[PDB]
Amino acid sequence: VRIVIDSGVDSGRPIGVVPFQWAGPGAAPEDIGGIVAADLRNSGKFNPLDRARLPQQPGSAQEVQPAAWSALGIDAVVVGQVTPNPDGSYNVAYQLVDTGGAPGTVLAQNSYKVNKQWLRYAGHTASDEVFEKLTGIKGAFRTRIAYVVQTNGGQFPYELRVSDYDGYNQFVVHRSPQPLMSPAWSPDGSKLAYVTFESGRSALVIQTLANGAVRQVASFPRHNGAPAFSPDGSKLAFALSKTGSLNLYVMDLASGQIRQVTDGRSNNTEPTWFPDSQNLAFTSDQAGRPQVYKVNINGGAPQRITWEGSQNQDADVSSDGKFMVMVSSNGGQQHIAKQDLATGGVQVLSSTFLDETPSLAPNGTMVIYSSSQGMGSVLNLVSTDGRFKARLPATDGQVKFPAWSPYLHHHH
Amino acid sequence: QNNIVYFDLDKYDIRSDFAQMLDAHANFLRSNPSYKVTVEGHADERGTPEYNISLGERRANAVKMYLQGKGVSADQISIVSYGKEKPAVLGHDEAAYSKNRRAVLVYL
Repeated sequence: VRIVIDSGVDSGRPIGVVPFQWAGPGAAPEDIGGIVAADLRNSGKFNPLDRARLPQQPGSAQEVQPAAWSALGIDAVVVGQVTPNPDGSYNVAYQLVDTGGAPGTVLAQNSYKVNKQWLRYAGHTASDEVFEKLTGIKGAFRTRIAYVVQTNGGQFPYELRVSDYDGYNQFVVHRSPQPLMSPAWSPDGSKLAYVTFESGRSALVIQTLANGAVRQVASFPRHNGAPAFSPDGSKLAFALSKTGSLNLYVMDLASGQIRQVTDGRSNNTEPTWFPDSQNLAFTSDQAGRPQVYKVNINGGAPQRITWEGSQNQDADVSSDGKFMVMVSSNGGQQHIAKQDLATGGVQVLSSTFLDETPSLAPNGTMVIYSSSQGMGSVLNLVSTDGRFKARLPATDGQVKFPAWSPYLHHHH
Repeated sequence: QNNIVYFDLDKYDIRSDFAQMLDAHANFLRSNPSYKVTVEGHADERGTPEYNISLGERRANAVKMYLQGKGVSADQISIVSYGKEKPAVLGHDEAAYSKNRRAVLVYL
């Protein structure tokens, strides 16, 4: 997949991102300035100046002419250098230069030594530092996404894949003849839990990405699914329907001990953790149509928390616990909505068709989700203020079940 | 067509028109105690994947309870809900949705 932006950039903060200086003949091994500009645009917060229009192309902070940029309403410029090392690695350095009220002052700078295969990563690190310095929000440019691609035909039509957040460096985690569901990231970013029907029924598993190792979590009769790792690394929440309806369970990852959290005759599924690793939001149909409820895993009756439209489900709680996104339905349409968890206020974010499975970026500023376009599923992005909208189109196959990775604690 | 029960939106009850159909399966299962039926339950696309598993389950469980009421042993019936993961037909109108809200009896 790759990001295609549909709306929201024009209003963004103007910024200058200059092509990086290259200490060699011909083209640089990677366009680091291009990566930084794309990342900042993808955040929905910045409007990098077009290359046709750069007033100068300085290769260092000292070469910046602040007046050329203030004349364009640009208060910051990113410059940088890529240089080769004798061991075959590269240095990627950037400087962020104030071109507003402190003209010529360097606000931030760094240099990274990386192998050729990690040059995009170096670009994303620069983007993360620039983004955080200017906005005060931690950058998510070094994150990855997981998603399921379903092709037409073949012995293994279902693939769970992982890529960088912008689509690059895609790889296949697992191929299957039968549906795959609901990938979930461990907080250390090393594992995905997911559901597979390849055995003839559902099984919930955890796969280690680096080596493909698979741990079986649950394959009780009926459904085993809807995983979510606790932020503290200790637990996996999930839903089982062996009792006759979906209910919530938690596994202590160290011991493998499973404890039942809900025992309703209603269906209770789609758990998502609060930052404390003790409370879950989840979908229950206890009240009739699905709504989102919250419960502490240690005790107490679930409490209904949603009243928007006619029905609400499939929530994702933000990393700070201040809000959630969810799928809100009525009458006959379903969209991604954001609910403030202190006030109960709601804002509908999307207007696409059959919106589902929203997942927040770890800085809480962006939502990846899936919708229907023509006859098949696709991936969408919407900012949490609703202003920025983009897609992640694929060349082949339907794309669904996206999940945004945590922050960090042929490849290029 | 002699092995599929169809359902209305958010409904999971066995309609009279499928009684005869299911009676034939019950007869077979009673007469052949070694055979097991798998009831595969499905939902239409409206909703979300993990929740919609429950709509398929309610449909598949209704078939199971009907068969058990006709003397079939509980150990000759399994249910597997695919929620909205395995549509019979593609489309975004009731023509498609009605075709997709189903429980399918298969001898695997």
